[PDB]
This record gives sequence, C-alpha cells and structure tokens, in this order.
Amino acid sequence: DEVWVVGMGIVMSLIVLAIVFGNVLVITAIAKFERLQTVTNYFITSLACADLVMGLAVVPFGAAHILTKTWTFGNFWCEFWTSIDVLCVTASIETLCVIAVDRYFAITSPFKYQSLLTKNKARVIILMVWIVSGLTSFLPIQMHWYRATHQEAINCYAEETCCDFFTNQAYAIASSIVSFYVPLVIMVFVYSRVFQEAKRQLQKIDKSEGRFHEHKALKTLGIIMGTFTLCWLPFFIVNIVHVIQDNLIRKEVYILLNWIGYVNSGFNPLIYCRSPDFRIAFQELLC
Amino acid sequence: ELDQLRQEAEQLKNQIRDARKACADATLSQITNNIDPVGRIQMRTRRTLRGHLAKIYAMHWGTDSRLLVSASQDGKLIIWDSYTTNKVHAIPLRSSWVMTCAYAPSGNYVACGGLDNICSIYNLKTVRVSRELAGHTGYLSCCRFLDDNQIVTSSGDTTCALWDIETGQQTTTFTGHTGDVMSLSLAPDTRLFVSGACDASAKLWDVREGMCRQTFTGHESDINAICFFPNGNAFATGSDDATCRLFDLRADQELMTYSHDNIICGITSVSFSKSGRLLLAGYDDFNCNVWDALKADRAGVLAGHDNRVSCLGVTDDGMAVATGSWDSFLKIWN
Amino acid sequence: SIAQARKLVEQLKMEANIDRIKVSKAAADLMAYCEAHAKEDPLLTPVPASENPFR
Amino acid sequence: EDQRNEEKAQREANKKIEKQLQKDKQVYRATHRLLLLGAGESGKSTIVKQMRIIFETKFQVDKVNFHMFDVGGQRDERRKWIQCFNDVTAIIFVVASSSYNMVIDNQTNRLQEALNLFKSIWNNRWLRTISVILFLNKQDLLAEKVLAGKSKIEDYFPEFARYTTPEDATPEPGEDPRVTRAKYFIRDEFLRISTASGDGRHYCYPHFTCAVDTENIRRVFNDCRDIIQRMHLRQYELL
Ligand SMILES: Nc1nc2c(ncn2[C@@H]2O[C@H](COP(=O)(O)OP(=O)(O)OP(=O)(O)O)[C@@H](O)[C@H]2O)c(=O)[nH]1
Ligand SMILES: CN[C@@H]1CCc2c(ccc(O)c2O)[C@H]1O
Repeated sequence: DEVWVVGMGIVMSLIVLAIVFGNVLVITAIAKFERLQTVTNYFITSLACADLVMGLAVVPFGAAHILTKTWTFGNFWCEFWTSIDVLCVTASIETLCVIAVDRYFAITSPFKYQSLLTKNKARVIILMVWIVSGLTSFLPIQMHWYRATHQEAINCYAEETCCDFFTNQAYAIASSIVSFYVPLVIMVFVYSRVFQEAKRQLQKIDKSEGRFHEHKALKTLGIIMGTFTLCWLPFFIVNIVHVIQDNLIRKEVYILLNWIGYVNSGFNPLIYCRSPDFRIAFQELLC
Repeated sequence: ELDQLRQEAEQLKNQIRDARKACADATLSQITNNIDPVGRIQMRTRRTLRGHLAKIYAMHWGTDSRLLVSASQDGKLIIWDSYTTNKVHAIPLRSSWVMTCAYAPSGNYVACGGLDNICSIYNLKTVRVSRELAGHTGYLSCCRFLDDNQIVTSSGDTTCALWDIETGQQTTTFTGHTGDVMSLSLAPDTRLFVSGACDASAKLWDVREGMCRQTFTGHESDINAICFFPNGNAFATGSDDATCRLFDLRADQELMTYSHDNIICGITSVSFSKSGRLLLAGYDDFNCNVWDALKADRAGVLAGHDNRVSCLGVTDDGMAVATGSWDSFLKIWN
Repeated sequence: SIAQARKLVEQLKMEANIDRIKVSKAAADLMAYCEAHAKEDPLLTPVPASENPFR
Repeated sequence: EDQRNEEKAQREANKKIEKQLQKDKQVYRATHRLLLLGAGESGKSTIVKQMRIIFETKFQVDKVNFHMFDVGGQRDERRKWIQCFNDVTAIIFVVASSSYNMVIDNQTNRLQEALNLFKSIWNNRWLRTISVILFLNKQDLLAEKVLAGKSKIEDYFPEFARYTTPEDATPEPGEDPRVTRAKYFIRDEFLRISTASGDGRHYCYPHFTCAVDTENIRRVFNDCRDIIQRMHLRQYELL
C-alpha cells in the first residue's frame, strides 16, 4: 500500500513539471522575440496559456484528492475546481479547431488569405472562443443546474468531505457535444480537404518534372489527428455511456480515462512548435 | 608604337610599385603595439523606430544631431525625430525603387534617387518636389549635398557628376573607373572626395579641377562602402571579401587590414567615430562589429537586427550610432 | 584605340610624380590626432546618465 | 505652457501620418509584384502588348491586382541591381526559341547566351526562393526553320543525336514529329538546369507562346496561384 503512494506521487510531480515547463518556454519564446509575433502564433499563444492554467490548477489538486482519498477543503472550492477543470478542458480544443480552420483558409484560399485574417479579427475570435467556453463551465456549476437527483449524489452533496462528479443526462450530453463532438467533424473535413490539396499538387509536380527526379503529408496529418483522438476519445464516450444507463462503468475506469485525457497537455508544444524558427528561439535563450 | 605604348605603361607601374615599397618604413602594428587596448565595449538599444512597410537601404543623420531621414521600397521618405520617436514628414515617391538619400547641411532640402536615372530634391520648408536632375545613363548609388546650390552624385555608368540645382545642368564630370561606382565621401572642407568602384579600386578626385589625383588598388573584389577619417588624411573601405583596409593620402598605400578568420560574408557599410578610434562596419551576418582603428582588435558586437544591415551613421556630435536593416526597423545604439 | 592607351599612359605619369612621405610620420600623425580628442567622443567613454539625452 | 503647446502640435501630426499608412498598408499588401526579364530580340514588348488589349504596368485579373516591371535602362552583362528584387512573387523569362542559329562582335549561338543567363539567374545567392515562369516565344519561326530548312540543329548542338522524344509528350494535333522533338529538346535543355540545383524551394513553369495568342494572362494567374499554394503547403511541412 505504501509503495503505491510513493510511486503514484513521483508520476504526478513529473507530469506537472513537464506540463508547466513547456508551456512557460513557449509563452516566453513567443513574447520575447518580435519575429514570432504573427497572426497564426496568437492561437498557439492562447492554447499554451489555457494549457498552462489547466496543468497548474487542476492536476495537483486532483492528485492530492486521489492520494489522500479525502477532500479536506470546503464545498465551494470543490465547485470552483470542477468549474475550472471543465472550462480549461473545453477551451483547450476549440483553439485546435480554430487552428485547423486557419490552415484550411491559408491553403485553399491563397489569394484572399491576407485580407481575410487580420490582427484585429484574431483577438475577436479568441475572445469569442473563451467566452463560449466559460459560458458552459461556470454558469451551470456555480448555479446548480448540473446537480443530480438520486440518493447517492445527494448524500455526497450534503457531506463536506467528498468531492465527486455526479451529473444529469442533459448536462452530460450537452457539455460533451459542445466540447468534443462538434469540433471533431470540422477538423476531419478540413484535414481531408488539405490532404486532397497536397495530393493534387504533388501529382502536378510529378507530371511536370518527374522524369528528371505522399509519405510526408500522412506522417503529419496522422500524428496531429492521432495524438488528439487517442488522448480525448474514450473519455468522451464513457461520459455518455455511464449516464445513459447506470451500473456499466466503474469509477476507477472513469478516473483513469479522465487522467489519460490530461496527459495531452505535454504534447502540444511538441506538435505545434516544431518549426526551425522556434528551435532557433529556444537555442537563443536558456541554452 | 602601340607595342611601345604598352611598354611605357609597363615601367610606370613598376616605378610606382617600387616607390611605394621603398616608402614602407615600418608597419602600423609595430608603432601601435605599445598603447593599451580600449577593452570590451557594450552598447544597448535606446530607441526603436517602426512604420516602414519594406526593407531599408539608406539614411543620413541631420546636422542638428536630432532629425534623420530614411528610404524604403514602399516609395516613401520619412523624417523621424530621435528624441521623441515621433514622425514629422512623409513624402510619397514617383518611383518605388530607391537606393540613396541625403540631408542638406542647412536643413532645408532632401534628395533621393534610385533605379530611375533621376536625382530628385524636395523642399521641406515652403513638401513638394523642387527640381529633377537628369543626364545619367544608369542607376544612382549615392548623393551628398556639397552645398545648398550644388550637389555631387555617383551613378552606375562608371561616372560621377557635380550638378547645379538652380540651372539643372552638369558642371563637371569625372571619368576613369571601369566598374560600377557604389559610394563616395566628402572632405570636411568640401574640397576633395573619394569614390569606390566595382573594379576593386578607390580614387581621390579634385572638385574644382575635375581631375584624378591618386589611385589605390588594394582590394580584390567589389567595394560597397567607403568612409573618411576625421583628420582629413585617411579613409577606409569595405569590400565583399570581409576585409576592411585603411589607406592614407600622403603615403599612397594601405596601412592596416581588418579581418577575422570566422567571417566569410560581405560588408555593406563603414563608419568612424568622432575621435576616429573606433571603426564600425556592418556585415551580412545580421549584426555589426566594432573594431579598433590602430590595433585591428575586436571590441564589441552590435546584434539585435533580424536581417542584414544596409545602413550606418554616427551623429555629428558623436552621441549615438543608428543602424538600418532589411527588417524595416531603425535602431539607435548608445 | 591607340588614343585610349594614350590617355591612360599620359595619366599614369601624373600619378607617379607625386611626392611621398615615410609611413612612420603618417602613423604618428594619426596617433596624435586620436590622442588629442580621446575624451571628446562619448562612444569610447560611457557618459553619465545626467547628460545623456537618449535615456 | 509651451511644452504642452509643442507636444499638442507634434503629437497630432504623427496620428495623421499613422492613419495614412494604415490606408496604404492594405493596398500595399493586396498587390502582387512581378519582374519581366528577357534577352535581346526575344519578343518581350510584343508579349506585354497583347496582354494590354523603368516601366511599370497595372493589370487586374479576377479582382486581383498585379504589378509587372520591365527594366531596360541599364544594359550590362554584370547585374548588381538584382539584389532589390528578392521579394517579388515570380520572375517572367522570355527567350526566343527559333534563334538557335543566329550569332550575336562574334559570340555563341543566341540560345547559348540565354542559357548562361538563365543559369546565372537561377543560382544567384539572393534569389534562392524565387520561382521562374519561362516563355519560349517565336513558336512559328521555329516550325518554319524545322520544316524544309537547310540549317540543322545537329550542326550547332551535338547532343541532339542521342536524344529521343519523351514517352509522356502530348503534341498539339497536326504537328510533325520533328518539330515536337526539337521543341522538347529545347524545353528539357532548360529543365535540366532548373532541376539540377532546385533544392525543392523553387520550381520552373515552361510554356510555349507564339505571336497569335491571347491566353498568357490566364497562364500567369494560374502559375502565381500555384506558386503561392506550393509555398504555403511547404511552410507547414505538408509537401
Ligand atoms: N513570328 C513572330 N515574330 C515575333 C514574335 N515576337 C516578336 N517577333 C519579331 O520581333 C519583332 C518584335 O521586336 P523584337 O525584336 O522581338 O524586340 P522586343 O519585342 O522589343 O523585345 P526586346 O528586344 O527583348 O526588347 C516583331 O516585329 C517580329 O519580327 C512572335 O511571337 N512571333
Ligand atoms: C472531473 N473531470 C471533468 C468531468 C466532466 C467533464 C470533463 C471535461 C469536459 C466536459 O464537458 C465534462 O462534462 C472532465 O474533465
């Protein structure tokens, strides 16, 4: 029993450090140098900020709750922590969707991309994304609309030492639809169109000058799609499965999949910040 | 005959080379060995100017050490204000391709030129064009206001001219170069000036007489920049082989070369200081290096630009140095 | 042609007849000029913050 | 007092200068710049002419602004002003295809000089990321010379003996195999130089053009669109 506590703790601290360090480095590199301040990098900045907030707020407290197995703070802090977790999780995906849409516009509309996206519109888009993310996290949790109705939920809710997640079907469906399923089909369609563009361009080049001279697209699209899908897919299925009918999903599996979802934090800098200019920036400072 | 003409040329060059070799008593490094080095020099950015839509090729500090002008390929001349970092004027240009600009000593006129073989001047305090000078058969490289009525220009047709603004007609023309002329610098008394061509040579001219006086052929590649020592008996040049050489008018041969083994880039601008002890030169490595005039020892690096440096200037009072780069930004170092 | 060689040949003379001086005197003059105005230029010696207009 | 008055004077003028620039920044960023460059007697003025129905030109295609330059004032073998043209979208190259036997004062075949000029332009240090649109002008004189012509290309270019027509060639209907072979030999003579040191950062778009033609303006638009699309695809590591 003692061994499990020692092992679980080492993993949580390493995860927190890895989450914090990469996001802090990305933010510092973007802010310090004036060559990296473009329209595209603003979305990456917002994503990094949201991921840093999530990894600095909800991971240590969740680790304490699972290790100690007793919430020693008030119910108000439990509700606030749940609200922050939901807000960060639902705001760390719409930014990826916006980035995908931006790449779609850049690739498929090269002549009108400059006029379409300006520094004045990116701020509005980011503000709208953050507002719509926070509108579904604090509003239905600070207000008690997500509060359940069965006996176990009421029993835990009356107590001041247990902080678990109990929700009704309507919220469990609406939040999942807002967070995950809606921003998925858009990304799939966008990346399919981008792959078609790349394939046709490669075919044109090969037809034009093949006699003298698609692995690259797939390694990139496969990485980008697979990381996110494998990180966030099973949890957003069990979320609806365990509500549509009771006594199907154990709490341990739910918590394990939820914590698997958190690990996505440490991969965003490794995926969206691999440009050579970013490498030069990382070499300029702290090297 | 024609063969004799070659023969006559053959010895005169031998005589000149022998005389220059005999005049070499001792090297510069020997005499300047004893004096202590100035040590490391560190400069930090004080002001940053933004507002240009494209890369910058030219600038010129004002005589009041407060105002300056810059040119870019947007087709616009902007007269900044160093103290309060706010713009004063913005002059649209007929042609978007410009390579040089100048600021009148009296502070009333501004000139600019480019690919179009026309030198255009403007009236700041009346901003409309006042005169257009034509007659060259190539692009302009540099132009310096000799006075408020006459200007001297150098073009890409291996010639230089001394204009007259009031009449718009050339007064004297200078010939003798083979390659393109890229830069020039005037003496403090505006009696003599030099020019650096693309045939690896620099010549000293006489303004009033209009005849060449001396010739120097120390370099081995194109010459892009030229400066002039404040004493009035020396000048320095920068070339594409990453070498700076300090010539002398009285001796008529080079005295010392500035080079390092880790740089293989070119040189775009060369400037001195008020006392002439520091020689600042801009390179293609996106940074500027500071040398020591009498020792050829590096004493600092001016980094902070995101692209190559194409301009350099030091104020009349020597209070600050300003650099222009292709990143469309101007910086004031102190 | 024959004439162009003639101009270069005539000019090469004018340059050859100029009087010259030893390198030592030229170097000494530059040393004296640099030593005379050593304190003048702010670039060599950093100025106090009171008299600096760019701070 | 005066300091407040001077600042209210100076600050107001900056704001005005800033506003004018924002109006100019949009129109500056909207337009696309091109450079026209060719050898002597190539056909450059004529190609620019039917398009119409230092020298600068405005022409708009499908609500897109284009801007083309043709430099003729400076005529010299050494080109150093080329450093200013490293931010253009593309370079248009016009070469006379039918002048394979003229001699320029004695000098190599005119094509050989054009080939050397193209090789020098391609391998320039400052033009490492600039594409080239190639036009092979004078398409009818070449056919006239090939068909029932006393002069033979093998006399000037020895490599033609061991050169066969490509299997992927799609000649226009009605043309003899001989003109197709000559045309494709001329085209790959440039394609080899284009491909040798391309490094995957800029390509070439060869084309065939005669006097009676009116589709060049669409070809330039399509080539520019392809260039921008390829640049954007390569930037995100997708090509
Ligand atoms: N058959 C034919 N002749 C052409 C064509 N283009 C140009 N030419 C010939 O060339 C003439 C046009 O002038 P060019 O000598 O080509 O010169 P340019 O067009 O001014 O071009 P540059 O010499 O490069 O300045 C015409 O009168 C024709 O004799 C073409 O497409 N077909
Ligand atoms: C306890 N962790 C929470 C619980 C439910 C939930 C999450 C994320 C997004 C949602 O839309 C949710 O409804 C999880 O991060």
